[PDB]
Amino acid sequence: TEFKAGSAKKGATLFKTRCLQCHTVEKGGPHKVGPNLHGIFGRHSGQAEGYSYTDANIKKNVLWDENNMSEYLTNPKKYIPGTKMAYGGAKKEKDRNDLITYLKKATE
Amino acid sequence: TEFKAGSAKKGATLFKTRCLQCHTVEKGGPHKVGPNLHGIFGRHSGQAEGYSYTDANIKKNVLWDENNMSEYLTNPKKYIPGTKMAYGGAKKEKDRNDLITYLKKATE
Ligand code: HEC
Ligand code: HEC
Repeated sequence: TEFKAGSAKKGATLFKTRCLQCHTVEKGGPHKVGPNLHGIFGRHSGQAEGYSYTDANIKKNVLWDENNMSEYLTNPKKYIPGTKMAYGGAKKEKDRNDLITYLKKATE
Repeated sequence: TEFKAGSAKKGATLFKTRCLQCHTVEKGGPHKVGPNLHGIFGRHSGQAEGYSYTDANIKKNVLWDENNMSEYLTNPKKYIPGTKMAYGGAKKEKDRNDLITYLKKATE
């Protein structure tokens, strides 16, 4: 792609420290500040049911792939301006790889 | 995305007339001139097992999404130069939509 696989273990601790505060990755896990992410890849932005998204996320109609996900994670707000996800971004490529490796695997 | 849904019925006849000659979309369908495509989306180019791909397809490490698929279908050779898929391309956006709608659905 324009993405390479990292440590899913490493990625798993990146999440707790960075995503957990607003997210769940488990099938049957609840939405929180952020929506649960089970089954995110191959699915389009704004479709989890029971979640209240911004007009922003919906309209982007992002199709979430490992690659798409990397750019978003760099600067969500730049990528989807008007998004209410308050995360600054994963400046570091190695960080993101790890993370998407993590997601890739547990959102399944 | 940068892709919109079309007629899966229409798409199904585009395939027979344009893809069929070298492909199968069914789980348990055989590779032919081209590889069977069951489960193509979310999977990377060159991974069907038992298929002999060019050095080209492999190296691109394309992650196949509805979107990726559109660009490829326009001009495979431009997109993955050195690819041995002998198809000229689907110049027409509406044609491709239909097709990916079709694939989207039956490669599942
Ligand atoms: C709260 C402080 C958050 C943190 C930390 C992270 N995210 Fe988030 N995320 C949050 C919100 C409020 C939303 C909804 C956006 C909207 O505008 O409605 C999101 C959304 C996402 C998405 C898109 C959801 C979809 O389209 O289904 C993804 C892929 C996502 N969040 C992932 C994610 C990761 C991996 C995080 C840690 C790096 C992360 N977010 C942090 C809120 C919060
Ligand atoms: C024979 C004349 C073909 C026709 C008509 C179409 N395709 Fe094809 N396809 C063909 C070959 C020989 C290959 C392998 C490429 C290589 O370099 O090894 C392919 C490959 C594809 C792929 C990529 C396969 C993968 O990475 O798993 C896709 C997505 C694909 N073909 C789709 C496709 C469609 C939808 C077609 C009709 C428009 C089509 N191809 C025509 C051979 C032939």
